[PDB]
Amino acid sequence: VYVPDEWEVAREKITMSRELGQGSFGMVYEGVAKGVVKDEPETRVAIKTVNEAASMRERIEFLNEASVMKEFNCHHVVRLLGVVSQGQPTLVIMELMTRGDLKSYLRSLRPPSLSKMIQMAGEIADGMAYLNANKFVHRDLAARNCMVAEDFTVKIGDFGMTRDIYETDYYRKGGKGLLPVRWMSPESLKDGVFTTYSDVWSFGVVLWEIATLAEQPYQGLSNEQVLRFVMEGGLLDKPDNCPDMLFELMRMCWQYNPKMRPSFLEIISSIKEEM
Ligand SMILES: CC1(C)C(=O)N(c2ccc(S(=O)(=O)C(F)(F)F)cc2)C(=O)N1Cc1ccnc2[nH]ccc12
Ligand code: NI
Ligand SMILES: [Zn+2]
Repeated sequence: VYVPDEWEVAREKITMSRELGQGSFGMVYEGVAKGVVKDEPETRVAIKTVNEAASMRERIEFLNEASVMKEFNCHHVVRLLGVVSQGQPTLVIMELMTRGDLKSYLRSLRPPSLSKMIQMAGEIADGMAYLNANKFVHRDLAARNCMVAEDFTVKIGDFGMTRDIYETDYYRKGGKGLLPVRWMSPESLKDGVFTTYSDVWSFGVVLWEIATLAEQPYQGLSNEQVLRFVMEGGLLDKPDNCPDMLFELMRMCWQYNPKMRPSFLEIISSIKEEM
């Protein structure tokens, strides 16, 4: 089961406003929470819900997925603030990222400086180095799962695979689970091997998204064509107008042998040696 703890928040302290989109287990909303941040009477929050229909099994899956976040203390990972495990619906509340997901934000820009692009890259790498140091492999790192604050700071999040807006980013390979095949490493595509090294592959696709303002990777290829192209050692082209430094960083992340890719710590160092 799930054992309630000091992260429990009384439900009456939480107010919902408009919806943010369909999560893995239910609708996600924007809202306000009383008594969750020190020196702060009201806090704007994201509220993740479980469908009333969902099984007690799936409720416990949702809670135990949020319990991973209790261990986190990184300002580049979206922060847990509370859990509502008592009564229906089951909620978890987090810090609200007012500008939404990075894919949406990049689409909205449709000429960033190397400076702004490398700053975002470094913010993402900060949160991914932290997660990978805490034995967390994200498996769906992509601009659509990065989140943008009021101040334009980027943080790692996860909105799951079920939002209608990003239906084209997922393939039900063999009719089974949805897979983000255009962001997946060769070894993830071939053998279902997901590692810190496959997160670094996906990071290189996020850099390509930054540099294209979130074009579709491998536009023109079907999902089956992407599988073959990437597993046979094919790569995304250098984006139009791409700075040398950003494309070089992408190429490092796309080494076919996962042991040849930089770690996120090495990415942060090489971004700090430009600054
Ligand atoms: C769906 C929801 C609320 C959520 O649950 N998460 C989430 C955050 C962190 C993790 S985590 O395990 O720490 C990580 F990052 F994967 F390592 C998991 C899920 C989100 O990002 N979300 C979107 C979201 C959050 C805040 N403000 C927003 N504004 C617009 C969407 C939005
Ligand atoms: Ni920072
Ligand atoms: Zn399940």
